[PDB]
Amino acid sequence: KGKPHCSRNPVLVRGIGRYSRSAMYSRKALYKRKYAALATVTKPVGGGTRVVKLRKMPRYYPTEDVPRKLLSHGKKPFSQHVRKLRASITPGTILIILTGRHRGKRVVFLKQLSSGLLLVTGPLSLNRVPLRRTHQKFVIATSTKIDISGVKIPKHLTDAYFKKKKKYEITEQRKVDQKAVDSQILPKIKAVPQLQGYLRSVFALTNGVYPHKLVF
Amino acid sequence: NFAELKIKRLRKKFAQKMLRKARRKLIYEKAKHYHKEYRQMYRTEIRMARMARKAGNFYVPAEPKLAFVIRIRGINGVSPKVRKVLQLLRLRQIFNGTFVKLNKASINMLRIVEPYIAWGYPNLKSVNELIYKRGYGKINKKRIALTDNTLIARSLGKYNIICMEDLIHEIYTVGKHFKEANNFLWPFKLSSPRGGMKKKTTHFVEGGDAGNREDQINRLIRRMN
Amino acid sequence: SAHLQWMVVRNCSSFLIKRNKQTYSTEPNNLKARNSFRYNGLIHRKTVGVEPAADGKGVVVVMKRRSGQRKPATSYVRTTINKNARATLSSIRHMIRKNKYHPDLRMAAIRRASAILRSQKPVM
Amino acid sequence: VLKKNPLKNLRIMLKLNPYAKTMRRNTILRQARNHKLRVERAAAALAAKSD
Amino acid sequence: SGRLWCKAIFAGYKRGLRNQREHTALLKIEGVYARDETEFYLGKRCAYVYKAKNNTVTPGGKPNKTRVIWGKVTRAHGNSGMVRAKFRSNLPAKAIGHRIRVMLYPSRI
Amino acid sequence: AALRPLVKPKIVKKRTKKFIRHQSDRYVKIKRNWRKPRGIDNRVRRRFKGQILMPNIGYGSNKKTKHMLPSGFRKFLVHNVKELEVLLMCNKSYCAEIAHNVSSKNRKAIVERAAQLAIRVTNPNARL
Amino acid sequence: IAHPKLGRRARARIARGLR
Amino acid sequence: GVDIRHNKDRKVRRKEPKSQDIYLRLLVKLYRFLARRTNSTFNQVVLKRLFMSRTNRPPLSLS
RNA sequence: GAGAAAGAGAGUGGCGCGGACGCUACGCCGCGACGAGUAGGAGGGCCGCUGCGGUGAGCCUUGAAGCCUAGGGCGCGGGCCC
RNA sequence: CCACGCGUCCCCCGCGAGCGCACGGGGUCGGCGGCGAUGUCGGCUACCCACCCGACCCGUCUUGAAACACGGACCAAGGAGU
Ligand SMILES: [Mg+2]
Ligand SMILES: [Mg+2]
Ligand SMILES: [Mg+2]
Ligand SMILES: [Mg+2]
Ligand SMILES: [Mg+2]
Ligand SMILES: [Mg+2]
Ligand SMILES: [Mg+2]
Ligand SMILES: [Mg+2]
Ligand SMILES: [Mg+2]
Ligand SMILES: [Mg+2]
Ligand SMILES: [Mg+2]
Ligand SMILES: [Mg+2]
Ligand SMILES: [Mg+2]
Ligand SMILES: [Mg+2]
Ligand SMILES: [Mg+2]
Ligand SMILES: [Mg+2]
Ligand SMILES: [Mg+2]
Ligand SMILES: [Mg+2]
Repeated sequence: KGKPHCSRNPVLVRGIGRYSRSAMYSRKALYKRKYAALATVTKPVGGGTRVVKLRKMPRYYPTEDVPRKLLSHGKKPFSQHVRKLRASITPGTILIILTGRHRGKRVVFLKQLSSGLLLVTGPLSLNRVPLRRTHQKFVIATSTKIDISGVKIPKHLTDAYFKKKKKYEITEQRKVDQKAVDSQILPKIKAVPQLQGYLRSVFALTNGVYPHKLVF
Repeated sequence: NFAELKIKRLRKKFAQKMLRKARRKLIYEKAKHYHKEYRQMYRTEIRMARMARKAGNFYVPAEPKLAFVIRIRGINGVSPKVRKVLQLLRLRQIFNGTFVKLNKASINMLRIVEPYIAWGYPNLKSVNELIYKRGYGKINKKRIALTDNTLIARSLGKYNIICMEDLIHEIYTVGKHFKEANNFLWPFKLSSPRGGMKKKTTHFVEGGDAGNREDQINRLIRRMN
Repeated sequence: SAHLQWMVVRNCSSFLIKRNKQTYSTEPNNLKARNSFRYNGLIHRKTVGVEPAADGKGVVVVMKRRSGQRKPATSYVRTTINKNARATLSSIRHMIRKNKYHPDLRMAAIRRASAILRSQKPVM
Repeated sequence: VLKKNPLKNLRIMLKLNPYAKTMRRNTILRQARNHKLRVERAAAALAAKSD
Repeated sequence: SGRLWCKAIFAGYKRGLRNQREHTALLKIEGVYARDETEFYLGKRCAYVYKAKNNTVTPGGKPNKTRVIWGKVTRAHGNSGMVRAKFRSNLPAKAIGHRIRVMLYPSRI
Repeated sequence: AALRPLVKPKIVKKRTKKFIRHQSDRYVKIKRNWRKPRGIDNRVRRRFKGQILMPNIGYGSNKKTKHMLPSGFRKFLVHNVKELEVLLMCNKSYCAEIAHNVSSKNRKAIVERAAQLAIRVTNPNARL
Repeated sequence: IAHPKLGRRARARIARGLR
Repeated sequence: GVDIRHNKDRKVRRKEPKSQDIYLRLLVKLYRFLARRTNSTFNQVVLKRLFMSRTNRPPLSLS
């Protein structure tokens, strides 16, 4: 038993190693690494001692049964897909939430969670929006950034923290986490002029305005 | 006792596995040899045109021996001579295609048909796009798509081409067994041309699409598959 | 023989019933109750059958014996099984398997026995 | 079996032609190397224009 | 607290001169008038909002008379920025020249 | 909660409208049962544009979802209580229909026998 | 090597040499 | 479309005996298996001759 | 199923009792290519009407045949079951 | 670089083990969100109506029929290769 090394091929593009088969033979050094060459428990009973059988026969049979599937390969479950951002969403970016009950409001993106969903707080002192998950696609991302690299979001908040339970009352750790994150977000956006009025004011379309022509 | 039979069948399985591995190294280095051959065939004629120009002479190139023939006009109202020559060229449906090697019999056969076909001198990339993209094999007179090399090897192993690479090599450098290789490939079925034809019912010289595009079939295969 | 009888009873029987683009046979020893060569139960030398008991508890499993083929009174043997649901299936499974008694339909017999047992337990 | 397009799909192109892998390795290495060579010559040309 | 959908007019079906294929709406999105400019709206889902006589549900709310027929802007059409769309049920032809909203939210910005 | 079948595919039908016979809308003597017309001018038989469609084979349903009720089962017309031991084993695919001729005091026995056999019945509270 | 009945000893030798 | 002419599109030959005899259909049920599962063409030609009509299999005489 | 005429051939010396579906062989299943049609020809109808021999321990005054139907459905369709 | 070791005669200069990722013999989620008992949910079809596109009335003789060609008011039963 040895500790596993990482891959000696750097990935050149996906699916192609940068080193060929012979060069990788040389780097792995196979020239000096060649080689050549349950169901029953017995339980005592106070009689005799009985051979008890785990995983017994079935008591019942459904009168006809579906067959097995042909088995295919690339169909992974959701908890282990790869997760992508757009290029325009980096942490610190102001987003425009387009679809929820918080529709049209400018907010401050924080983090890409483990289950694909963006973490959002346009801090609820400003526009009454808490720590909320929001999907990547349902969001216009404008080009306005803050210097969020020096903040510490709490580690103990993920999709399992924001996932719905089952009226809904606001638990105390929600407002404690809310205060502890916006208390270091919001003084960093008070240093930017007229930004708190921006995060208060909502995005909407007027006459004579067209999203293809308007750059943000 | 079975402790001999399982060892023997494992030896047999391992033996045919080593056999398959040696065949894969075979067709690998055949593809490498072919790439070397096509560098040689592409640079040789450039080098010889250069030596002719630096001598002050000219260099008439090799008159091309391989054409790709696309059916351009439809079923209805075919003169029966032209219908028979199309049935021998295996262009039945509209926008099919077939490779054809050139000689004196074949050029007259194409020229009887020539208001109904567009036929040109295909590039090596055109032969690749046609074989990998649409190339299906006539096996047991059925149309089985050429997914893997065994479908080629079982039908043309007697003519000593095994994989898709020496299939393409025979067809491009028109080999000895070009007749049976081209008869193995099903008539190619191409889509309608993206962008569009300029005019169907006239020749390519007079600003149309039928006839003899010479090299300009390599701008029409690219948008018909 | 058996295929000779099947090519006769195959279409013109009285147990056969044909409607709604389906087909069946109401014959007394038909596991899965359908018109087929294998599952038919009058044309074979050896044949299991699964019937519910006369009283409302258990399964009578019917065996066709080997000796008296043309003697229909002493041709079948009933065995009444009034047990827990697992060991009823275990008895039918051992009965068909370890006798090597027509093993084509051990699974059909235990399907039919399971269906009869769930019909015989009380209804919610 | 359905036909997946070997030009788009890579490992069927390798299944039909394993040398296509070393052709697509050498051409990516060649394009990356020639790319850094042209960037370096453009940087040397702007250094010569600054000189 | 304002509009979050672009204004578009259902001009017609995807149609020949003597044949109309009712499985594809033609949307004229106002403001955009070229294929250079239409490629913001590809994939943006669109909706025909209308009222009807007896009440129906409204998700995230209480039942009222309004109804929708959802859709999706598939691909461009012509050179005047006209665009196609496919709705999950085909539009009634009382909708010819009436305001289909085209939303923003399947966004790729 | 009723008896669900084994597998419930999406029954896709190619055409839900019926085929009325050409000029069944017009007269009353011509009832709407389709008869392929043999006229020499008949603009249905020669398939004009915008006429009545014709019942070709391509409108045939999928063989896996043919004769399939929307509940997922297939019908089987049943006359007496003895013909449900027929459907005893095909329990998850084939359902029973009780025939129109069966009296009330027999339809009751058929319904309770099918409730014991766990065979789903299309019309279980027919006459009462 | 790669054709079967005359390449048996060569594939055997590369099998004895792979170890 | 396709310009293949569908005149001789369908082979005419038999795939089952026209007779409703049951012994002859048992012999067919046997020789179907034997010609499908052996590699000797005696079985193929003998099932092809079990299929035939009695004016195509004429009486061979002992002379 | 696998590029290569042909044997997962047989001989002689040097605990736990377990394993889905199938096969109306006129059945079930897999591949490809294909579908125009008047006169006409052929095949299949678990399409339909009336009667006769068999058969369903068929149905029926606890309501058959017929007729009506903005009810539920099936079949490409003839038609049929509720 | 789809190059691997040892042994020997001559020529020219046949079973290694394990794990794992997967552009790999046709889609899965080991991902989610809403509304629901007297006014709402589903029912393609079938009843009525609206709109867009299409849309001449059948049979028949014909080289050709929507024909300014003949038969046909409407309905029920009968009605023609035996
Ligand atoms: Mg023409
Ligand atoms: Mg285009
Ligand atoms: Mg409103
Ligand atoms: Mg005519
Ligand atoms: Mg007329
Ligand atoms: Mg066609
Ligand atoms: Mg024809
Ligand atoms: Mg013929
Ligand atoms: Mg036809
Ligand atoms: Mg019109
Ligand atoms: Mg007349
Ligand atoms: Mg006359
Ligand atoms: Mg006249
Ligand atoms: Mg005529
Ligand atoms: Mg006139
Ligand atoms: Mg007259
Ligand atoms: Mg008159
Ligand atoms: Mg009458």
